[PDB]
Amino acid sequence: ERSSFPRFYFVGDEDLLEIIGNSKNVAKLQKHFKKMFAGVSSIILNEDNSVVLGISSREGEEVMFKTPVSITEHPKINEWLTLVEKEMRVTLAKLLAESVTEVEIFGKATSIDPNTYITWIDKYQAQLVVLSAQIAWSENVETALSSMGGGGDAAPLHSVLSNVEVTLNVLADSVLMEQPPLRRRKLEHLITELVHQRDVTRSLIKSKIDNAKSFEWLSQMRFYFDPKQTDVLQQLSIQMANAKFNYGFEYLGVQDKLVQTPLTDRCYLTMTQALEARLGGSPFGPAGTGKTESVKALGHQLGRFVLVFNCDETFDFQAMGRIFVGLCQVGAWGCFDEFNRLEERMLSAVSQQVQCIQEALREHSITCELLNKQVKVSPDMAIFITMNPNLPDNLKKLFRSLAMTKPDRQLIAQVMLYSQGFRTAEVLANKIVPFFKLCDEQLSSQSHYDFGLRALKSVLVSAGNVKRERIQKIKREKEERGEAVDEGEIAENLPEQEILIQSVCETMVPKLVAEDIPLLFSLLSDVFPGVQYHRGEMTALREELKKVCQEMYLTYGDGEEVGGMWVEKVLQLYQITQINHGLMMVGPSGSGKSMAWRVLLKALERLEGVEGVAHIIDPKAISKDHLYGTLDPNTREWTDGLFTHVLRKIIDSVRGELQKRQWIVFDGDVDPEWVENLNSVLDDNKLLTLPNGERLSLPPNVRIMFEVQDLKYATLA
Amino acid sequence: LFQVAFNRVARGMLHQDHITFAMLLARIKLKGTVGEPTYDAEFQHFLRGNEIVLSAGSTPRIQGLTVEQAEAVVRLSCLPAFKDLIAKVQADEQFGIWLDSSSPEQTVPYLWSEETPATPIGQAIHRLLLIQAFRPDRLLAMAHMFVSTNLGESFMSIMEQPLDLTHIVGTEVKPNTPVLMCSVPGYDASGHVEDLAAEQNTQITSIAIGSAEGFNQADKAINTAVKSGRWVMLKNVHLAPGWLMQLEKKLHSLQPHACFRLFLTMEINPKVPVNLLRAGRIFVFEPPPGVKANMLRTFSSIPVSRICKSPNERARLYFLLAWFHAIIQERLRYAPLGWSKKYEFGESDLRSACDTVDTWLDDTAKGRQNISPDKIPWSALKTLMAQSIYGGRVDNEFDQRLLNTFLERLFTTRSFDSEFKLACKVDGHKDIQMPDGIRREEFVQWVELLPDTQTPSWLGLPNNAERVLLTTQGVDMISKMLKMQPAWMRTLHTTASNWLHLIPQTLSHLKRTVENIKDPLFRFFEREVKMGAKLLQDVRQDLADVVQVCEGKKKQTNYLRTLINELVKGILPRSWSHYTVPAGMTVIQWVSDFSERIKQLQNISLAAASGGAKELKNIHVCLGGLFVPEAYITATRQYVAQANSWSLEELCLEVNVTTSQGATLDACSFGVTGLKLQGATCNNNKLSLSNAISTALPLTQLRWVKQTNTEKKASVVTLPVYLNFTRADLIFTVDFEIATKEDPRSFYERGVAVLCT
Amino acid sequence: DPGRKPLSHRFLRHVPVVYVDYPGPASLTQIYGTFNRAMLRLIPSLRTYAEPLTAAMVEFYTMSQERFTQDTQPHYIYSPREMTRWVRGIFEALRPLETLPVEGLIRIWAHEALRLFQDRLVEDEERRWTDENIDTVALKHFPNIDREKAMSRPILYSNWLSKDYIPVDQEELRDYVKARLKVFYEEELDVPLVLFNEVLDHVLRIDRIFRQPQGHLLLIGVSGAGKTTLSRFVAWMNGLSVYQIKVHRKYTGEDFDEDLRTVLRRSGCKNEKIAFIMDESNVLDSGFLERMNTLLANGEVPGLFEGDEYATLMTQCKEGAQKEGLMLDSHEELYKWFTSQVIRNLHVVFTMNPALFNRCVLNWFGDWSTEALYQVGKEFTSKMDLEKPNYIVPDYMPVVYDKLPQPPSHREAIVNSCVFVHQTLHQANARLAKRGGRTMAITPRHYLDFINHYANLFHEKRSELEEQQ
Ligand SMILES: Nc1ncnc2c1ncn2[C@@H]1O[C@H](COP(=O)(O)OP(=O)(O)OP(=O)(O)O)[C@@H](O)[C@H]1O
Ligand SMILES: Nc1ncnc2c1ncn2[C@@H]1O[C@H](COP(=O)(O)OP(=O)(O)O)[C@@H](O)[C@H]1O
Ligand SMILES: Nc1ncnc2c1ncn2[C@@H]1O[C@H](COP(=O)(O)OP(=O)(O)O)[C@@H](O)[C@H]1O
Repeated sequence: ERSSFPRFYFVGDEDLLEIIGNSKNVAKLQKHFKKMFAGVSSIILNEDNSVVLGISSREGEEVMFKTPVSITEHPKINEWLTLVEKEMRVTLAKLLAESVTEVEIFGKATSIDPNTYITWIDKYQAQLVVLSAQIAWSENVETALSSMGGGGDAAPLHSVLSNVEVTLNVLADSVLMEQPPLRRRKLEHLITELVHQRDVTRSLIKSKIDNAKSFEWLSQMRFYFDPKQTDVLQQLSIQMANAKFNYGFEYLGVQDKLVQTPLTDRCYLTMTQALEARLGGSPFGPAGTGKTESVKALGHQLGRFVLVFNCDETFDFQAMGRIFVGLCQVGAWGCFDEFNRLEERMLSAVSQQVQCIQEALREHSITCELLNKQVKVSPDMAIFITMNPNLPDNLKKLFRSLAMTKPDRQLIAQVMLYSQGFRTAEVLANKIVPFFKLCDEQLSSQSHYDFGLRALKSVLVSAGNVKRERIQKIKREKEERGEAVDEGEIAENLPEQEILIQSVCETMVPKLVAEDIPLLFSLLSDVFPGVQYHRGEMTALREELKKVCQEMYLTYGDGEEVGGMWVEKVLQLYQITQINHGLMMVGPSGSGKSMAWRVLLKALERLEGVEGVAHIIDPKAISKDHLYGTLDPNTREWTDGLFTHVLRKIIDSVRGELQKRQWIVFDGDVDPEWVENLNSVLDDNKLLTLPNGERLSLPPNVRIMFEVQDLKYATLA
Repeated sequence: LFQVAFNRVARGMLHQDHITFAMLLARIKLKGTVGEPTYDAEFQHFLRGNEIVLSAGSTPRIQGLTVEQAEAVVRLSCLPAFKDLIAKVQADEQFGIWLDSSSPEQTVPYLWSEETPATPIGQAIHRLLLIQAFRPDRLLAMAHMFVSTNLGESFMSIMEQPLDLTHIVGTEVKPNTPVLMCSVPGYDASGHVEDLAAEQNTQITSIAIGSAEGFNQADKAINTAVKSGRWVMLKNVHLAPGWLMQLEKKLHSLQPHACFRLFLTMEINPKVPVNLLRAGRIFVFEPPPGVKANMLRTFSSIPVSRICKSPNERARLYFLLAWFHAIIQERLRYAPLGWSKKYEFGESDLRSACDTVDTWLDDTAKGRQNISPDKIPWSALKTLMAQSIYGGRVDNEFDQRLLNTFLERLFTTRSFDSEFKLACKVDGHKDIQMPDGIRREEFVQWVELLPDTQTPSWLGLPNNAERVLLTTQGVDMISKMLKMQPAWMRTLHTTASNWLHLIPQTLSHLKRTVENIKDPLFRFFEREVKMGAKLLQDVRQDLADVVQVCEGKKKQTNYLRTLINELVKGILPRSWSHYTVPAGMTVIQWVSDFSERIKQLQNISLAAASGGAKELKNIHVCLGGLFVPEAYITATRQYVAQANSWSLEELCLEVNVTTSQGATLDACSFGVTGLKLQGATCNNNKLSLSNAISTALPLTQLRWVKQTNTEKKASVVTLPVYLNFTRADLIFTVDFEIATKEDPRSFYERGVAVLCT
Repeated sequence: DPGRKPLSHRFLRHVPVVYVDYPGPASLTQIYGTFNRAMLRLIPSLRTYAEPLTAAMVEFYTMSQERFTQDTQPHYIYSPREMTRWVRGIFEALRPLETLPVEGLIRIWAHEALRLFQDRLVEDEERRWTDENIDTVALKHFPNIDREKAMSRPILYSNWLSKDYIPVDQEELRDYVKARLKVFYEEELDVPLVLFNEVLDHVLRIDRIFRQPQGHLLLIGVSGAGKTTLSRFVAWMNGLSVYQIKVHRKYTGEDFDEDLRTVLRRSGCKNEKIAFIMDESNVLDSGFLERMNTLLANGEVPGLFEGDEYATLMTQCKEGAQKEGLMLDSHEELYKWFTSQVIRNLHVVFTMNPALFNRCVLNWFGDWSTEALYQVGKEFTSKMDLEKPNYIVPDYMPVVYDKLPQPPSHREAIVNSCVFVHQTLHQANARLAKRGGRTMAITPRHYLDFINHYANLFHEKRSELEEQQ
């Protein structure tokens, strides 16, 4: 059973036995589909649950099959799983062909109708719209170069650059106005992709390239689609420099895309040559510079699915070996995280394993012995190992290297800011990145501080959302007073330095200690001179706070007055609850936390009219198994844990608690043992997973809230 | 006894340690003979000169003598035999010519004054002291000459000869003993023993060590060969230290056949168990340090069939690749100058480069006998060898710039002209010439007929690079021999007392004020003062604990135990080192450096107390003195931005190197002292290449000006600024305008840089 | 203190903490003056001396606390628990007896002062200072006493000879202990024991601790000094069953816990008293140390008995209660009865070289002193004829043995030489330690081996030569 459909080599042997037991249950396989695929979260089925209609993602975006596979005709689990994979590949290829036709109709046009562009974008998935954009742009530039090849010929490359420019203006207009978040992500991926295409086209026009075989064009990745090819898998060929690969045609759901940094394209070139030379790459460098992320993005662009083995105490050996042999069978990629953190004997064992597999790969340039099994290594198999300065001696001669010492932060902060519809994106990026360089150094160091590149990306996202909310509010005001509404007119007269300052305030000022606040203000004065941001007080909420403090005997004050700082902290708590579904009120014991959140809950209930119900749970007092729930060794029955119990109670909405506001205050210390299962909620997924397989979605009213005294053992994740 | 001891020991050491061991045997035989005196004073000073502390007033600044030369002169003059050294140096006129002589150790002048004639070994050691004081670059050669004087000139005459491994395997090694061949990375010693087994007509089994099946084959072959008497050979056994310990145990209780021999081809890594190193005869193989030998090795490695393919231009491309690879690899040996850190430019890079050239030239010349030089995909090769290969390991930006300079100078269509210069002014006006041949045989002949007189200019470094390398090797000699030679409690008390005396007592904190908190320079300087105060108090309390333990009034706690042990062995204490420090700096120079840092911080604290931030702006700090100097440059940036209400990103740094006396304190200008230029001389803010090892910049002025948004002139160059000589940390980059007729590519190749200290 | 982790600041925020320290000297004065008056109510003729007895006891306790600080040695802690143990000892002595003059009382008081405040001392001048302080304070508070009788130096208290716990002469005690040794040799293992005064004092100390309930004593001293042998001696002489855990490299925690369960069930169910002798060699893990800490504190460890072991333990407890005459059904009452049985019947003794300290009794065996070594020398070099008529007394004698006769005979001089050779071995090892070189601890097992080698060599060579003679 294991050899056929090797995709469940990823899932555990006990989980394999679970799948064999639940073979006559398709509704219990969703966890396994989560495990073995990239972004697939569940297969869409009809009410009969006898034919699989399509697949979905964690984000809810779903793919419909051209020819659905009837499980009744193929009762064997492996047969219809293989049919599902083959049909998902075929459907992805056909949808890609359709979308590429649509865009090449859209391309080579003087102007783009926003309605048609938005319609096409909604028609296909994020990965497919980005890939069709890339195929169309590559074919256009190749055709322009072929026309230019006459020698000193006039340039239609100017025309291609103009087409990309007008499409970019279309996207910068569209992202500005309110959109569904999924289409927002599609637009962001498309705009960053097109910014990269514009910059490479500008490089081409500056270098005055004339020949389609000139190496300057050869270096940049080229996408060739061949619709005439009978095999749908090979129709797309992605080629960079000498190397050429086929598209994996595996579903990615929706993924965070990269800005395609000069360092990122350098890494793309080095890795692509390495796999062309039939050996993996080891992009070492300090942690947090996008090494793992760059490998993931490269695998995603190829259409292949990456396994990020995080190498820490949680790292295993038997599970790693089985998922490794599965990697070898299927052909998916595998990117180890920090390797120097492994145990020395652990390190030697995995090093010998990957050395054997790599020798098999160079032999294929064909089976190798894994767990006493000969495994036909797929030629598409790739292994990457990031490091934090080295590579074991048995691997130095098998793997290339690269120093991702410093990703270009200015380019990232400019591309992402432009992706949020910001005008003057370059100025704002060149201001914000040195500011975050200042923050990581001049500020007093703390454990909870994080001025990494990811924090910068999050601040940019928050600023984009703030700008959207401001334009929505101004549109409402203009509708009330007058009727002259024009999105571009509002945007032009909309300051953006103030927006960035407000975003950085709302995200970073709360994390500051009582001394770093003047330092942050001085840094804002230095980098963004003359521009200041004053948070608009919530006067109704301030009055509710005063009344609640009177009712609770607590003290109240405004700013300088006694209790002013506590009041400000309560207001920041409210803002974070507005903009985040997960919170942590860090502070030394007896600082403000319990009283602050209680007072805010009561004032909110007395203001908005929504009842406030809190489930104060101490995580350490109860055992971890009892916190989330116990597993029956025989019947697998779910004795839902305390947190699982309260979440299920709120979900069932027996007494209208969905209308009520629910705060799950996790008073107590925090460690990376229980919070590992709760990390699946604090992300944008906002869903809880359980070891039986049933998954519960967090209702919007539920606010997960951690009242902790200190973060010496809180994971930065 | 002495000869066989050296010729059996040095056969298993690094080539640099041969002279160390020979000089140790020289000391032994000097003590063994009775006629010669003890020479305790001479050897003690020859090993402990640099520990004697001097003063600025102690240096008379004698004409024709550098500063360090003056220090060495006076330090030798402290000895009674060299008391009149200064008088003879100033009186002599022939001294100036001998000082810069090519080989001054051969004709060492008679300067030391004595009442009675000395033995030849005594004159040899006096001249050793003279060479160490004056021309330490020649100290390796002078130690060679001293050993030749003492144990005979032909004492070493064996190590130059190829290792006669036939006579060493036939006898003088027991069949139970394993033969150990520990070769440095980038080399394999398997060839020599394959030729041996061939010439002895001995059937040898060659097993590699890669996995468990390798272990099984190795054990089976050992079990067969122990009785059959044949030879067995294992490759890269450093991969399995535990299995190697097991093999040690297996062989220990195992009688072999007379003809049985066990060879373990190995790599030199500390992962090898100590027990085998003790239980087997070791042999060290190092590749010959030569550009010509490197090219020969490269061409021998590459099969002749591959290099002679359909495009006749392939041979020239392969020769250029081999030359570039040799240039990089032999630049590696000059680590501070040729690079900033030792990269692994091993054979894998060259093999991948060969494959890259092969596939690209197959692409461009689709089965054509000849292909035009302009059609050569020069940009493809340059880009790949600049980014993918030879560039992946390159992390520093400036090392990448240097690699780009080499690739653009070599890889071009211009190489295929008969007048192409692979190097320029290697000696005088002479320069190397690209061979005019088109076949591999011609290039191999040309490299074989190389002048065999490689200087640093051959591979692009200044000719003083060899002198610096020899000085480093001599200092390594001194350190190793010092390592090779209760009372330790009393001496630790004495040295701890000395350090407590020399280190400054206490450092005052800065007074916080709201206007002072606003200023960024005040914030940075108060952070620096706090760090200095905390570390100073830590070290003072640690030394107080140490000295009280020396008088017995306190007992050695575990932390105090580790601290005392580390002080005993001279290793820098971990709790004492919180700021970035050169890797090999020993505790005494660390204490001197820390004393200087606290003196500087005391000066800045006094200046701040006297005035405020406005006076704190005009303090000429030295970037080395500050614990974090890039913090200082960023503080200057923030200060000027705050004073003139500009953005930080729209500011750029301009450098105005002027005299300290002739300096202008502009509101945008900050004084920085102690900067030194490696490989160049700056006059009126103009770069000029020179052979001086280090030019002291009298006072560097850092001025912040708004971004002019104008493209930089081709005459300006970006100079990396490192804190220390190892060049592992980058502070910032300056931009200097080079003088006329100068090539920025040469500046990149000669590794010109600014050092904080 | 070790093993005590400060609680979370969140918890400290709630609970007020009040510091309960060692009572002040006046507080102790009253606290134990009440006890002393209640005790001396036994003998009315001595009731007027109760208050000055408390004053002297408090003064001595404060001197010992102020002089023997914990910094010098980890076990130099004196709590009011020691004073309570002092009063309890004086009471246990005075109970079976009906009358005593003041001198007998002060002899008992000084005996308990020696057994509590001096038995734990490592260095000898500390013991001399303790004896001097005891004599001085007995003089100050109790002036009208015959100091010769009250604090006569051989303060040896035993009950093996008399019916009661009256003082015992060291010579008569030596005769009795010799007879009991003869029985020990005849029945148990046979090795020679020479009875220096140190063995007399130490056997008395071990027996005193054994006889009391919850008896736990800390046998700290250099290896080979006789700690485990004296322990087995007192165990057999007192009826107690000696038990040491057979420990080797395989001996993990589970085997230790199984042995723990065996000894616990034997001393809590069968009402069989067991002397548990334990050594640092038997402690392969600090887990053993914490388990014994719990056993010594609570009298029983809950972590030993669970599940099937719990059921078997309760079955045994029910059977033992039925045999004894107590009828208990539930598991809790039987558990409490078994805990009482263990705490009354089990005695653990720990051999070495702030909870256990001040919750146990630490006796500093140390090494054999000059007197002991010299008695060793004579007793085992008694057989061979080390008697030379030609011997001439030297004008100067190194006099390594203080009590050597003024004319040294030949045998006395040679045994003095042997004691000197041991002393010089100690001095050489100390010098090697001072210079920092590796040293090796010189034990009396070395002395015994030296004497045995001497006997073998002397016998063999004298035999061959005399055979020629
Ligand atoms: N606005 C206020 N005015 C007056 N007293 C206040 C105010 N807010 C809190 N307090 C008091 O300060 C203390 C803080 O109580 P609370 O339980 O909220 O602390 P905490 O910071 O959550 O503590 P911990 O981290 O230990 O759980 C209480 O004594 C509370 O009465
Ligand atoms: N090419 C890129 N484009 C945009 N953001 C990036 C890029 N590379 C890294 N980042 C950001 O920097 C962070 C680095 O994360 P990670 O992949 O863990 O770095 P590393 O691989 O060095 O550990 C990411 O969270 C991401 O937000
Ligand atoms: N008073 C004594 N007379 C003779 N031998 C003794 C005496 N005390 C101890 N020994 C010897 O010491 C040896 C073992 O001592 P031991 O009790 O094991 O020391 P420890 O208990 O300190 O480890 C025994 O063989 C015994 O003969």
